[PDB]
Amino acid sequence: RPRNSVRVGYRGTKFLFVDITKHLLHDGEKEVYVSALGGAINEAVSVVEMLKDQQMVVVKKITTSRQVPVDKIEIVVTKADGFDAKYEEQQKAREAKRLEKEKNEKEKAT
Amino acid sequence: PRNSVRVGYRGTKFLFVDITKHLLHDGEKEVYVSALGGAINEAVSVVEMLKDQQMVVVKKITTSRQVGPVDKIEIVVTKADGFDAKYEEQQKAREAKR
Amino acid sequence: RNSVRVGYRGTKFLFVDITKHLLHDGEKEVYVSALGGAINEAVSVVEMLKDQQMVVVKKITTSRQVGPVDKIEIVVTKADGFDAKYEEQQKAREAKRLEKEKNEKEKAT
Amino acid sequence: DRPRNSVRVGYRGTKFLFVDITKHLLHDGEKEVYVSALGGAINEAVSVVEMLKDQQMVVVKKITTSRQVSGPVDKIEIVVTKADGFDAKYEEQQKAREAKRLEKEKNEKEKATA
Repeated sequence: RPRNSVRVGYRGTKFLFVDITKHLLHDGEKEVYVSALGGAINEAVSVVEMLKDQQMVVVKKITTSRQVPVDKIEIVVTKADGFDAKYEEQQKAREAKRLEKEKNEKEKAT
Repeated sequence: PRNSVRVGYRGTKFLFVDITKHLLHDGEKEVYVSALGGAINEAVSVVEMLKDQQMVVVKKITTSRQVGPVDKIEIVVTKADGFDAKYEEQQKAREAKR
Repeated sequence: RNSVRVGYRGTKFLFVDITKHLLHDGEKEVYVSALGGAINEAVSVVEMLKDQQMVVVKKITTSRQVGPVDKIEIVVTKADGFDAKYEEQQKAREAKRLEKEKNEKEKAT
Repeated sequence: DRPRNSVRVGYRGTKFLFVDITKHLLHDGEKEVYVSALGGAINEAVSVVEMLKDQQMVVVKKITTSRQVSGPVDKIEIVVTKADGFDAKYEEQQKAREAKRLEKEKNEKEKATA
C-alpha cells in the first residue's frame, strides 16, 4: 500500500482521512489516491467533499472499478491554489490553541 | 423463513440497471446515473453491473455537495460496442423464459 | 429525461407491501430485518407501516455479525382494524387494474 | 435543546467520540444514556451501541423508532445502561489512557533533551 493512498474505511473516521490527506499533500506527495470499497464508497466521497469545502484540494480523476463482488471508487486529489497558505494558517491556529490550553492547565495546577 | 422480510438493495440495483438499459436502447446517447448520500454506493454498483454486462462505458464521474450536508455522485454512461446485439440477446432470453 | 436517480423510494414500498401481504396471509408476526446501510430503510419501512395504522411494533433488537456487519430486527404484528383496512386497499387496487385493462383496449384508436 | 444524557449520533462527530461520550456520561452519574439518530445516521447509531456491547460496557434497555418532520424524517432511540462490571472495565480503560499519555509526554521531553 503506497504512501499516497488513503483507504477510507470503518477502522477510522472521515476527519482522520481528511487530516491524513492534508498531511500527505503538505509532506511531499504531489497527489493523494482516496479509495474505498463497497459501503464505504460514499464515505470516501464525504472525505473529498470536506477537502473541497475547505478549498484545499482539486479533484484530478475519479474512477470506479470492481476488484477481487466488491466495488471500488478512487478519487485522485492534488493541492488547490492557496493550499500551503491555508494549511499553515490552520497549523498556526492549532498550535496557538494547544499552547494556550497548556499554559492555562499549568496555571490551574499551580 | 416465510415470515422474515429482509430489506435490501438487490432488487433496487437490478431495476436501475434495467431502467438505464432501456433509455440507452430507446435513443438516448448518454444516461446520467446519480444518487444522494447513502445511495452513492448502489449507483456505483449499478454502473459496475452495466460495465460487467458490457453494456456501457463510463464517460465522466463528478461529485458535488449541497446543503447535514448532502453528497451527490453523477456517472455519465454511454453505449458500448455491441450494445444492441447484447440487448437483443437479453430480450430474447427474457421473452423465452416468460 | 436522460437522468436516472438511484434511490430507495419504491424499494421501501415493496417491503411495506410484502409485510402487509405476509400478515394478511396467515403470519401472526413478520420479522423486518436489514444489514448495515439498509438498517435505515428497514426503520423507514416500519414507520411507513405505522403511519398506515397497519402494524404495531412488538420488539426491536440489534446485533453484530462478522468489517463487522450490524443487524436490526423489528417484529411487527397486525394492528387493530388491519383486516378492515387491507380489504379496502385490495378492492381499490382491483378497481385500478380493471380500469388500466379497459383503458388499454380502448386505446385501440 | 437536548438533555445531558442524550447523545445525538450525526455527522458532526465520529462513532468513537459518541462511544466515549456515552461511557463518560454513565461513569459520571447518569443512570441511562439515550443514543439517537436521524434518517441516514440511524445505522451509525446502531454501530455506536454495538461497539459499546462488544466492550461489554452497556446493556440495551429500550429501542424505539419514530417519525418527525424536517419530507418526513425517521428516528431511532436506543436507551443504554451500565452493564455488570462497567466500572471495572472503564477504570482499566482510563488507566490505560493515562499510561499512554504519560509515556508520550515523557518520551517527547526526553527527545527534546538529547
